[PDB]
Amino acid sequence: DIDTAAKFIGAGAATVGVAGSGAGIGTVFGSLIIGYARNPSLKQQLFSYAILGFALSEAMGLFCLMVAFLILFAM
Amino acid sequence: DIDTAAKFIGAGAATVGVAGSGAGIGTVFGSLIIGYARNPSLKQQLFSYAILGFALSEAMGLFCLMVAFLILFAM
Amino acid sequence: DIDTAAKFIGAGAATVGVAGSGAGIGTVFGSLIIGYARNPSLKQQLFSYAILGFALSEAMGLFCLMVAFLILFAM
Amino acid sequence: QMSFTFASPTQVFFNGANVRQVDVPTLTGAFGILAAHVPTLQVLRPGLVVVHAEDGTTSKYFVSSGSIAVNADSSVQLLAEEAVTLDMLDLGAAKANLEKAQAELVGTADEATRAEIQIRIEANEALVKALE
Amino acid sequence: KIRGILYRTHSDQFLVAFKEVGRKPPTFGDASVIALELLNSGYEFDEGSIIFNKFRSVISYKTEEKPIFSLNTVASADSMSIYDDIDADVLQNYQEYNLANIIYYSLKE
Amino acid sequence: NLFASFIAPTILGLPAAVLIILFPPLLIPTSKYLINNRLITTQQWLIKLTSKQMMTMHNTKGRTWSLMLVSLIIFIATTNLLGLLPHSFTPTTQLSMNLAMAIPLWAGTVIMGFRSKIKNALAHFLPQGTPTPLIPMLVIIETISLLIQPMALAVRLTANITAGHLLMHLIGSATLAMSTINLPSTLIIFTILILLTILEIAVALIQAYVFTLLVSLYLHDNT
Amino acid sequence: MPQLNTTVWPTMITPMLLTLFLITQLKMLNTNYHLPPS
Amino acid sequence: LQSIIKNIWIPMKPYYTKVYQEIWIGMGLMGFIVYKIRAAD
Amino acid sequence: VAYWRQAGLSYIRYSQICAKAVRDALKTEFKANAEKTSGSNVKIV
Repeated sequence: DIDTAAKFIGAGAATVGVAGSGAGIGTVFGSLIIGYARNPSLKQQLFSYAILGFALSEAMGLFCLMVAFLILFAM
Repeated sequence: DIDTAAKFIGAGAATVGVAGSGAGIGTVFGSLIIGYARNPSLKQQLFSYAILGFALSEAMGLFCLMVAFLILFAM
Repeated sequence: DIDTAAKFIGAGAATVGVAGSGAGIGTVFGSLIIGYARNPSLKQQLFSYAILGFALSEAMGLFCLMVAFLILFAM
Repeated sequence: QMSFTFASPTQVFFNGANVRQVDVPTLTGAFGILAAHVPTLQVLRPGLVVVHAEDGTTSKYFVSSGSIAVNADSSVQLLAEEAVTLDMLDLGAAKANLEKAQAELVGTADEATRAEIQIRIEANEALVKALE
Repeated sequence: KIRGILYRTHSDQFLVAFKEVGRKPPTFGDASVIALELLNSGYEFDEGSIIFNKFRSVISYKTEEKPIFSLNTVASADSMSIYDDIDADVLQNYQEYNLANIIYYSLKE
Repeated sequence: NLFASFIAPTILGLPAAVLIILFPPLLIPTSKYLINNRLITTQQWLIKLTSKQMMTMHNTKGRTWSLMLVSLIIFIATTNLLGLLPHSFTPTTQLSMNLAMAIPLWAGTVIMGFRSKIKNALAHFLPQGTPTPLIPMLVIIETISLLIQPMALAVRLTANITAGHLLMHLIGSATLAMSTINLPSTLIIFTILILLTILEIAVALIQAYVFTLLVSLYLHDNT
Repeated sequence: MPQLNTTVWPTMITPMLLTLFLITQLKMLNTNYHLPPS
Repeated sequence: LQSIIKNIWIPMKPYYTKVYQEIWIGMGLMGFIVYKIRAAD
Repeated sequence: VAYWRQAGLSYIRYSQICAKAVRDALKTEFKANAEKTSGSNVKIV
């Protein structure tokens, strides 16, 4: 078969989109260190921006993992 | 066939474009934490840019998830 | 027909260059937050640079989608 | 919106004035200061200070040390220990004393008394570039 | 004069003293010197006040004391968190200069 | 033919891989005296500087491992450094050995985080200032990464000593090929091998300090 | 990859455990730092 | 076979019993992995 | 942390040399007047 074959390169190359959410979570939690080394009295408000940036960058990672698991098992 | 096979490799290699919409959403919310910890008196106006930047970098990510769902479902 | 099936790969792989622009727009609108949180009385002229940067990177993100539409249909 | 205050120990240039921009030579690198600039506080190094009046017309003084402090209410207090307008400095003695400073460093090897030469070197190096 | 008065009671509680104050009008060169030996003294002072005669008119003056803060109190105050580009060195250079000012402003009053 | 330096060494039918794993401790002599020789004076100083580094960040229960996490940076930093010798078989390029140093020190670290203090170890999976409405996604990360930390250690060290030896062995074969060709080029390929050997010396120590720091950081998060 | 030849794994596991846990540590227990005197 | 108690186990007594007790619980996990990996090969 | 701060100096000593340098570059019309309006006379016991 050539469908079951290509559906592995597809679902295998679709999951490179996680390379984005790898360096998006590294910047959010990287600049949180620089945002805290400057104004440590905002530790509760900063960390609530890091979790917002960690959940919105990773959500773009899931949208890729969601597609790789869509062109593999769903259809 | 050979087409329905390649349609999965093209739709997979196209949704890698989200990897640039995950490093942007990371840098925007990475500067919202740095910019707001420097001048917390501008919380409402700095956050009004981190929503524009979030929506404008994620608009280039949709342009890839769209051309993926064009080779995959339309043609 | 190995060529018509190849167009779905060259056109689905050219559109991953858009992931460059989408990462150079989060840098621009993440530098507009760091540069406005410092000297906010320049909001007018800064935003006329965060548009020259947005419209010069996102032009490179269109040169990729220009070849993606040059292989998929113009051949 | 800006409340400038530029004052030597013996002279006052501005006081509560409303200028739109100042360009000071801070030790951590120069920066320009418009209204609502982020609150900071620094210490100057030898260099110019350009003051942009509301009319867009400038004014250029050569501070030598001190401390600028932008505040939360857009007030600025620039205090220079010796702030002489460029119409009072000469180019010949700056370049000459810079040479007398540079030539005296190589003859010196102690960490302390050579550190006082580099500060005299950069103070004169910042002089030649201010005049012309 | 201020030494020769308190030299009797509190003489060991005395870091350093100065001369030649009064003959010539006090200049910043005098306030800058006094600030140096207040730092080249090995006294880890954690709080300070300078007492001078505030001039109001030809008829009357008042005595006054101005507070002098060290680094660990101006760097730890949570009201200094708004001040940008600040590290514990650019505060030291700013606290060492503001010692020569409050002495100069005192010598003129 | 290329991975020859990683096959289990045997001489005369004897598994010589045991006289190579037991040798590192032979280079660390000890003495009860008060003023000894230069070797034990420099070594007892390194062990002092090292133990003050990994162990200072721990509480009183974490400092009971101050014999393990110091006798481990001494065994990995001496096995790697004894691998840079010519033809040497360094047993840290083995996924077997590395998986045997990684799993116990890791399992014995989360167990004491699950057999005791468990109610506190349940709070590292959920960071402090975390809003709720997307928690059912974060639970996957903090567990599946925990379940793969023991394999991160053993492969971060295997793939860094293996690839370091493979590179030095290839660039070495390059200089051999261009030896009978333009020789002023051999001297530029060789000076790349020298800068690469100074790198593989540093990465021989760094890969020992990072291994025993990540085992330390796991411990610090469970004691 | 010769690392995957699992027939020689017990030849690498046991002499390691006999070194990381018994021989290297024993030599550390002999390295003692006495407290300084008055 | 003496001093295998004195030199070899007397020192390691407070560690092999109390401190490394959970290490062995992990070392059993490891042995189960190694045999299983060799079982499927 | 600048080099002079590593060399033991203080910003007062830094400012005394930078201000001396500016006056040393003043022109003779102003150099005499500027030096006495900022010269030092105090002395330590």
